[PDB]
Amino acid sequence: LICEVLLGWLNGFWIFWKDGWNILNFAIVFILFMGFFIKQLDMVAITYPLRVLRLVHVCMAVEPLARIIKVILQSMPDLANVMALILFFMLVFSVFGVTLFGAFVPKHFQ
Amino acid sequence: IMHSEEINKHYFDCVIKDAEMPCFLFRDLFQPFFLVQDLVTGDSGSFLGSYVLKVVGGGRTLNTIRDYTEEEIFRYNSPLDTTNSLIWKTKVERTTEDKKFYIMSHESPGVEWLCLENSPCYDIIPQ
Amino acid sequence: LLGLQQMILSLTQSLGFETFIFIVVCLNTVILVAQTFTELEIRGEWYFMVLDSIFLSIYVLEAVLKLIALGLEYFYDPWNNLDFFIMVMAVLDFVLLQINSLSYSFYNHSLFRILKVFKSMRALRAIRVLRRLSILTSLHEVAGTLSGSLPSITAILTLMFTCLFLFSVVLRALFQDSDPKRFQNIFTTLFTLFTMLTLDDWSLIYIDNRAQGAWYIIPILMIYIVIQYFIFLNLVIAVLVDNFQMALLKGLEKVKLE
Ligand SMILES: COCC(CCO[C@H]1CC[C@@]2(C)C(=CC[C@H]3[C@@H]4C[C@@H]5O[C@]6(CC[C@@H](C)CO6)[C@@H](C)[C@@H]5[C@@]4(C)CC[C@@H]32)C1)COC
Ligand SMILES: COCC(CCO[C@H]1CC[C@@]2(C)C(=CC[C@H]3[C@@H]4C[C@@H]5O[C@]6(CC[C@@H](C)CO6)[C@@H](C)[C@@H]5[C@@]4(C)CC[C@@H]32)C1)COC
Ligand SMILES: COCC(CCO[C@H]1CC[C@@]2(C)C(=CC[C@H]3[C@@H]4C[C@@H]5O[C@]6(CC[C@@H](C)CO6)[C@@H](C)[C@@H]5[C@@]4(C)CC[C@@H]32)C1)COC
Ligand code: NA
Repeated sequence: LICEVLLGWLNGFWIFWKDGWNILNFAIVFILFMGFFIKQLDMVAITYPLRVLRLVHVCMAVEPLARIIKVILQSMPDLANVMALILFFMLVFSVFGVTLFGAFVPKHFQ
Repeated sequence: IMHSEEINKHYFDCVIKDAEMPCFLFRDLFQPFFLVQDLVTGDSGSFLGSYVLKVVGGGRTLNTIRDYTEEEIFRYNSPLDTTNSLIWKTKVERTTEDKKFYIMSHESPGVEWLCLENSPCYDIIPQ
Repeated sequence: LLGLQQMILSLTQSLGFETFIFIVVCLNTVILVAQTFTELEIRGEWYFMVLDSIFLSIYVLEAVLKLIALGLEYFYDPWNNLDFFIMVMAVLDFVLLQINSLSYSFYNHSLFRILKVFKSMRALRAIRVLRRLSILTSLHEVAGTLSGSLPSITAILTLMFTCLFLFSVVLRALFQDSDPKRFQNIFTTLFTLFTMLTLDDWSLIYIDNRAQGAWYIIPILMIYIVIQYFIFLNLVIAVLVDNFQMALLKGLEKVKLE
């Protein structure tokens, strides 16, 4: 993985960084790399699943798959707007529910 | 404090808490628990018996408490007084002779602080 | 009636009257979101009642002045109509408080709290503030398409409620004293059917009935689930997808217009 990041950088620092998949792979390999030096990161809860998040850019080459990921990524901002709607709706009802069922059923409404 | 915490699902102590005395919220119904202690022998147990509880003095601050007179104690602690002077009220059927004061017990609901307008606890604004 | 009302107007729609009121409403909502911790509401109870009487007086000011200014045109707009209803609740709980003894038995009275939540409704005015500052209209499009979808949403929603209501009536008629804990009352029949419509523990009521009563409830419940979850909610999904498809075609033709 480090060799591959080196090859990418060998083509020009900026174009390697003019992407998103490259910065993702770089972040993964860098977090993996600092485990050799630092001690509180070289633990399994931080090193194992990153080697599986490394696999998605591999799966991208399987374009019957890649179109699903591209759809998800493209639709993400609209989902952000819908998420904002739902949260902004939930906060108001949370206020009303607390100020009703406070001091009564405080297991759920304090 | 353990029982008030359980019934009233919340306990807040005085902002300037004192280790000697815990403080009780005027919103929560105050149900006190007493225990009888033998000093000769180690045996100490809860007081499973009836009693008459009365408020006989009050102070805006500590070191300002003043015993009230008998008429004042009557007007404050007894439901028979017409003047809006009651300091507390409890929902217990037992009562003393002449119905003057309630007869409480460990199984009673508790003491509900209400502070009618004539009562000394009324018209109190944080200093 | 022409000069007095008119100056009341030109002071009412003034670009400072609105900012003053929005400052009031944002302060009231920051208090109202302060009051939902129990570590601050219990401490600062004595200042909150003072502040809320202050806000009641301010709302008297605004509501009376707006009514005198704009006649029944004030009653015409629904944004204000919300404010008027909130006002009515505020004044009613004020007078009820004064006509009772503010003690523990009234703190734990349900009607006191019920009148208190409608005070929470004041926070709705805050959206008006958020509108002028801007919400960024990031959800202007989703809201617009939901706005387009609602006319049929209401219709299918009331149709499925009607199905709920008929099944609830018949289930009350039939399955009394076969688990009365669930639907011994018509209202709890109706709630049991409504909570079945979300499919949470719906097998539990079948098993519970089969234990002591009898199992005839299984064809009724299967047909119920078929109709409601399988053919009605999917209608809501379908109509929403079609509405957003129309929105998309409108956007495509509009962007090609330029
Ligand atoms: C007449 O024409 C008007 C048009 C401009 C229309 O702007 C709209 C923008 C979306 C917006 C702000 C509008 C109305 C309902 C608003 C929704 C009501 C719900 O309320 C909330 C908040 C309060 C909660 C109690 C309930 O949920 C939000 C989640 C929901 C809401 C605030 C999302 C945003 C919506 C106005 C211009 O025409 C020229
Ligand atoms: C951008 O400009 C828009 C303007 C037209 C504005 O019309 C408004 C009419 C009042 C109306 C319908 C509007 C927004 C919030 C609506 C309130 C949100 C609350 O939601 C409810 C129902 C849902 C509950 C969950 C919460 O409470 C109602 C009690 C409350 C409500 C539905 C009362 C009616 C309000 C839109 C035209 O401008 C040119
Ligand atoms: C720009 O001018 C537009 C104007 C026409 C405006 O029509 C409005 C009709 C009310 C309507 C449909 C609109 C926007 C917000 C909509 C609200 C957002 C909330 O969303 C919901 C449903 C989704 C939940 C997540 C949150 O709550 C509803 C309860 C609430 C809502 C759907 C009630 C209905 C509101 C559009 C014409 O002008 C010429
Ligand atoms: Na489920």
